[PDB]
Amino acid sequence: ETHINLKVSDGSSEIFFKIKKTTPLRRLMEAFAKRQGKEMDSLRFLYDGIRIQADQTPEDLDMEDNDIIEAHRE
Amino acid sequence: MPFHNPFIKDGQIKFPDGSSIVAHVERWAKVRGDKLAYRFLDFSTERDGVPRDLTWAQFSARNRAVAARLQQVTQPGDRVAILCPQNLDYLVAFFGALYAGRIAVPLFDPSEPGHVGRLHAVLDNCHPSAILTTTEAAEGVRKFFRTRPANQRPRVIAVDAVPDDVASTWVNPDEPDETTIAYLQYTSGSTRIPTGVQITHLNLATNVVQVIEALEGEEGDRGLSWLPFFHDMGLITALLAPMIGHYFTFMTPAAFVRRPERWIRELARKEGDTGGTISVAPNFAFDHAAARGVPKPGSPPLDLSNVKAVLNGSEPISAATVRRFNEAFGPFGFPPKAIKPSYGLAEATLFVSTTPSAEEPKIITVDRDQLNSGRIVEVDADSPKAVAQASAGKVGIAEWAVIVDAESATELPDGQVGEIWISGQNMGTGYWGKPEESVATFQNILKSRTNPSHAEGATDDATWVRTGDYGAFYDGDLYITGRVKDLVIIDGRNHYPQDLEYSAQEASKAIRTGYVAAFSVPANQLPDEVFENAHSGIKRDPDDTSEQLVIVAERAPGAHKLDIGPITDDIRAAIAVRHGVTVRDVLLTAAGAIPRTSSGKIGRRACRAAYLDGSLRAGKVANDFPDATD
Ligand SMILES: Nc1ncnc2c1ncn2[C@@H]1O[C@H](COP(=O)(O)OP(=O)(O)OP(=O)(O)O)[C@@H](O)[C@H]1O
Ligand SMILES: [Mg+2]
Repeated sequence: ETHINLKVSDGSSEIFFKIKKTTPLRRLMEAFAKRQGKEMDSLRFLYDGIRIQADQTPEDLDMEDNDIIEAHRE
Repeated sequence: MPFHNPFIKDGQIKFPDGSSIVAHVERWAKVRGDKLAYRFLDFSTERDGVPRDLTWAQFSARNRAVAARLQQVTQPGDRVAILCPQNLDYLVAFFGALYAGRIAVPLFDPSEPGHVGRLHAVLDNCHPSAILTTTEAAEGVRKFFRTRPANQRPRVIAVDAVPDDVASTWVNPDEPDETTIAYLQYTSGSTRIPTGVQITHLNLATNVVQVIEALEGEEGDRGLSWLPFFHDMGLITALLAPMIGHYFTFMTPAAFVRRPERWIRELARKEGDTGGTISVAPNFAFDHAAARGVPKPGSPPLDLSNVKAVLNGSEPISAATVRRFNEAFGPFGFPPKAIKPSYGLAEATLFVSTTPSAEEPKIITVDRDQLNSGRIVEVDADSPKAVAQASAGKVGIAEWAVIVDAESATELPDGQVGEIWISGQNMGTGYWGKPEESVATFQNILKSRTNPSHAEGATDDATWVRTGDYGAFYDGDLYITGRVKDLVIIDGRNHYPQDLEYSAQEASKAIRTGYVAAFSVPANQLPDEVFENAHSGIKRDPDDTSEQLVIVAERAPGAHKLDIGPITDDIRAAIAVRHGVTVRDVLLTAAGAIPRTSSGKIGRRACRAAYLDGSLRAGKVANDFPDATD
């Protein structure tokens, strides 16, 4: 399959997404950004504690279905 | 009340089910979870340090969490490289890999200076599927892997960001068999590119028991180290705790270098001590502490009469080092018997031999002529024939070392020099990614023994490891005379390089000990300067392949520049007069020119290769290791 489900969480709001493995995480990040009323660069996104860049894709990061992205400030 | 080793029954090492180091940690977590297991002395902010502690239950929780994550993103048999800075998370990362049933590869934070060549070499050999680091080190790790090919940038995990609750899905791997590899112990790369010894769970547990036996270690004996975990001695000392039951305390090497009294103060008696401190130290640790670690006048009292053992290895112990350390710390009650010279190497996990607890370091002087001819004979220290040899003591339990004529695989009588071969359940199962070298190095049969034999107790079909060292048994003790690959053989005569290097530094002010290397090359591979020099004593011949002596040395940084002429003359005469060999070329380089090892010692085959290529000549950066064809 070409899609995976990704779950983003900032300690409270646990929002689920679906995305193609080849699609940059930018749109997903900005989507999560404003449902929390914050803007994208007000947030850092971590995958296994490692910072994600907006133009990186799930495929670049070897993400699997139902992985977790943790969202912090700064 | 004499010493009893709990892991030994009738002179044999007995391991019931659940004897791997993972099972032992889990056991401690169950029966005494709040007991202190590991302490990191953090000197990054506070000059006097901040202890960071982990109980067995806390240690276990972190290990299982990392292990659970690892089991989600790696396969059985995958290697997992530890690129953490030296702190508690390094151990969590290392044990996490073990807990996961993966092969740990203990390395270091790439932000560390000077070690990048080793890092590439290891990664090109074992190809890890995952990198463990910390959030603090993550950026430096990312930057490092930008210097690797795009298909050589495995996934990175910061172990301090892995949540505890991840551990709920951890699966305890099956009981390991004697083939189950726990981690790779890379060699120092003294004679070659660092090679990865395959250490099994059985290897590891066995050698821990052997170290406990050798040191007569008790649960009240606090463990202490500043050594890197990617060094042979650095790792095993940190792995005694789950079996011996002490707690282990460590600091960074940089912390030790900056203030060696920190190590001295931790060695010292603490109130509540019910045992003696166990630590580990290359010659440098003793030298540096003696020169920079003695408490200033008026300092708080220092009591070192509690110290049980400081294991000394990776090298022969120096008599001067022993004198200076005891002069410096003897007044504070330091027991001379606490210095434990030992023989060890990656192929044996670590430990092979050390002194009995009653004894002090033994350094003898032997006859140069007899030594060069393969025999050990003592002479007076003031004899012009005197060569120093350091005792490595007695071979450990369930372990064997024999001196051997390699070609015929036959044991030599005591006092005669040959290859050291070793056998035991602590011996690794091969070199990673090098199946032929593995067979040649690890699978040797001992065809003939003496009476009595140092192989006594070993089965006749036992497999033997070629250490790559020359040595001998003399008057009850093991001596290592030198490395097989480094032996200088010229005009049908043997010369030990360190012996030649010592004459060279003694001959000239511009030649410093530890900054000079002696090796030979075929005559026709000598540079043109040699054949054009009158004083060399050799002229060009394309068919002359006879081995010729070369000396390479570094000048001090600064104090540029003095004539190489009288320096070469002094070295050539001195070596010819004492050794009866004539150096064909003396090459001086700038500081840091000569390739070195993990420890910081010159790698002679690598110096030789860089002489011949010829980097050192024109001032190019020299390759830290020799080609695989050397
Ligand atoms: N007491 C000792 N006296 C003399 N040499 C020692 C002593 N203890 C250790 N050594 C040297 O250190 C070696 C063990 O070092 P290690 O296993 O870290 O790799 P290395 O042999 O230095 O490097 P490589 O195997 O890649 O050439 C021993 O084989 C021996 O040469
Ligand atoms: Mg070796």
